[PDB]
Amino acid sequence: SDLGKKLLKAARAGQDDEVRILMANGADVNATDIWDATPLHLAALIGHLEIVEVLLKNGADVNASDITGTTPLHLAATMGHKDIVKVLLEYGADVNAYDLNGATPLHLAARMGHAKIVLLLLEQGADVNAQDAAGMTPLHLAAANGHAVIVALLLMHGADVNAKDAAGMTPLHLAAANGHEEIVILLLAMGADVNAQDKFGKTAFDISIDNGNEELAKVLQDH
Amino acid sequence: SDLGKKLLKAARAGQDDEVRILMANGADVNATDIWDATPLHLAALIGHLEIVEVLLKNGADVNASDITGTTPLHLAATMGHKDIVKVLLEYGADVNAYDLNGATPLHLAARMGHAKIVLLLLEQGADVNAQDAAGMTPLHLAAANGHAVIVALLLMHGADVNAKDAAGMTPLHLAAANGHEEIVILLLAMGADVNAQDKFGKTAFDISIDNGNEELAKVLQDH
Amino acid sequence: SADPKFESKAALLAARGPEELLCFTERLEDLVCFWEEAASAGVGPGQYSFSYQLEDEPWKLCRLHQAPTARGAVRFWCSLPTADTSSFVPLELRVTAASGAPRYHRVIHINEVVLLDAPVGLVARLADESGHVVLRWLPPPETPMTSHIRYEVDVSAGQGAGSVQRVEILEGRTECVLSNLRGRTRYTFAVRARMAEPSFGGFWSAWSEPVSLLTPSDL
Amino acid sequence: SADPKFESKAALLAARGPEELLCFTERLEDLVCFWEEAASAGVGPGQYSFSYQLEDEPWKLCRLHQAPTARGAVRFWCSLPTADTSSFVPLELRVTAASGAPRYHRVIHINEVVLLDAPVGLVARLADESGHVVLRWLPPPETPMTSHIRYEVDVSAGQGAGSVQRVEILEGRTECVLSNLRGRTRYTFAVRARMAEPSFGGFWSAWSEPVSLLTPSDL
Repeated sequence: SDLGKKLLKAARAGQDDEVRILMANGADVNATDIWDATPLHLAALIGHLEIVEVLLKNGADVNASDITGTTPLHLAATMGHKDIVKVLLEYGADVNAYDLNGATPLHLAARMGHAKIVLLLLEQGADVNAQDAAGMTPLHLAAANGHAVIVALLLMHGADVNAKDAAGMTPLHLAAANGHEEIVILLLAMGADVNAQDKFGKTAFDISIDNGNEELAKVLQDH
Repeated sequence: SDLGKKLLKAARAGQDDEVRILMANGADVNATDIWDATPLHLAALIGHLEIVEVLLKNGADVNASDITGTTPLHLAATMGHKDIVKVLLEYGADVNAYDLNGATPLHLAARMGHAKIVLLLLEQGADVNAQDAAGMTPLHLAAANGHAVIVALLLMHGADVNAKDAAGMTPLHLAAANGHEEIVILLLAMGADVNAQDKFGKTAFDISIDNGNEELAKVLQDH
Repeated sequence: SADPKFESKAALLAARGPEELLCFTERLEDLVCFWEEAASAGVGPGQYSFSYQLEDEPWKLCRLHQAPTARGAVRFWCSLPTADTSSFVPLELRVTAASGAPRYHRVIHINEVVLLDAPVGLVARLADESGHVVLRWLPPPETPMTSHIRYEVDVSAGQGAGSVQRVEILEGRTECVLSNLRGRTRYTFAVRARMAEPSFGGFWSAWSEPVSLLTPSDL
Repeated sequence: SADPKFESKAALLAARGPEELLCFTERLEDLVCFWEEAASAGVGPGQYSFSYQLEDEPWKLCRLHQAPTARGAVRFWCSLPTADTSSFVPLELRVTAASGAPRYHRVIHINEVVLLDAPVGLVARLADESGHVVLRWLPPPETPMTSHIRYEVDVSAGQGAGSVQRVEILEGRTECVLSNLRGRTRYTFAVRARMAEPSFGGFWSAWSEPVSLLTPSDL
């Protein structure tokens, strides 16, 4: 079964023709490297829509997970390959699969700022309030990273505006810690709790004054 | 009745004490200049919360309109004086008053980018789909000006994502004409019509390719 | 007939506050108000009316000029007659469309809209004793009173990731010493000028010409 | 032990693609991969593992270095041994936390991640016949093959309102003539360099030192 190694190296090389030759020669479509990464992992990581379709049409495990908990949907969502994300979900990819950091594809897409993919994952039934190892929902990541569009997308799909992480910090805290005043207002418009403190005992107003963003602090102080 | 001229000049000078002296001396709180602008117009335009409260507590016409159709709420909403906007609405300011351009305070606040005031006006019952002389709703102005936060605020308060202006141009057209791809996605997530053309016969895709933003054109072409 | 010094300052403010009526004075005896808007049909300077009134004088009309901007929009502006510019009094400005529709309405104080030239002569050196960087510069050219100017220096590092640090400088201090810069790092420095409260007021000047420096090691 | 030339290029890419694993080569025989992240507790270079494999060699580990950035975050990086850097073949990169959790996973081609120095020697002049501005520059220093370099010049006007125009320059053209600039206007120009497709590929260089010019009247 030597061909399985050649398929993994061909898939990540994006070699369309060589993959089809190894496929037809009886190579294992679910071969794994030292990381338990399948050719579908490498095809999705490369961005080769043609090879992802070939591997999926030949029964590659869509929900294959390498020893880090990363699935092909995790990789396509991180890298921003909207076309490949659609085909993986087309083939029943677990939209709420989590890696060893507890992050779902909606976590990764939101952290990186792929607004189109955050929408597509939501449209395919992604858990909006999913929590990672830090207890952070995609809204936590989006609010900290300043992606106002993704923040609004998550909010209109039922995101908890007052979700607390392991530190007890809501998105209002994270938005105030990075000076995203525009997101502070968008969160407040959806019922963010100004009078909400973390385990450390500091509210969104307390973080802004500790960061020096008193401009944003007067915003929370009014309403 | 010479004092009415002195009150108008004191109000716009922000002279707290001189206003109180003229008030108590029987000056007309609704005096008008050559523009039919009342001292409440000039107080709101200055940003003097103290004088706006004094004039309102003494019966200044909250919905006074100068010969341009501009009311004090129009001026406070344009200039961004959130504190004065609250007090005017407190005193029953017509939230949907329109000037000679057909623009309501929600038009002006959205064009200028005052996210907090757009929220406050909405919270006080502003017509979200109000149309100006060009037939443009506040969402038109927000989508053209790239204010993603205000776009999301308007959208979650019942804004028509497919509202057409006099040219038959939806916010999707205006967002594509100024390269606000992030807003293009936010509008698409709320049911924007990619296959919608203006009176000139050009869709959101047709404007992007005419502007050269083929990056944004491939976004509408996928979905 | 194009004033490069005015059009430099004009585009500076325009990028800060778009779609706004922008007024400023350079020497406190002048006053220029301007705005920018997309080129629309045959709309020229005759399609707007610029009204201004101050103190007890009647409302006066100011002739508007127009010229396309480097980006393609049109810029309308009015240079008030020096006879009418008087500081420390309220000055009411109104721009009304030819139809009578509202366009702009503002109240300003000329002594609160000063826009200085940029500072000049920036120099950066490493102190001989400590690795501290010492910035020095000269007051903006032809500014009336340099004692009431306050500066702000920008510390940036590498392209696209600017404004690593902003340092407020006391009034009339033409010097700045930086003592927290990481070693073996190429920093770049510029400095703004503006009139100091409460006697006057205005807007930050354009940044000075920049000066780059490579900090020493062991820091 | 701090490399200013590398840290300049590193901060350049970092500002373009934050929270990403960023790899580039200067001379095609080297390869550096790096990322930046907030300083977190006692997490050092021993808390991540950098794995890389190419062709039929076994997966190899690269020792990670760390250093704080000018902004306060920490930057981890790995400089692959020149013996292992071979162009035109896929190179798989993996960063895994010490716990085994995923951090980064990328596949690159070294010949597709070239990051040149900036162009040097920019000069701008007005053509004698027409008011056109002629820009000229020199290829980036110590670049192997200047025939496969393509440039891009930026035309800006006034501070804060940059990138009035971007001009793509044909391969190996060290010249650019601008013929639509508005007259009596102070413009500023800079130029990038990058390797030309499809033989190579990479990222735009940092902008050259800029050059300003005041266009003539009657335009």
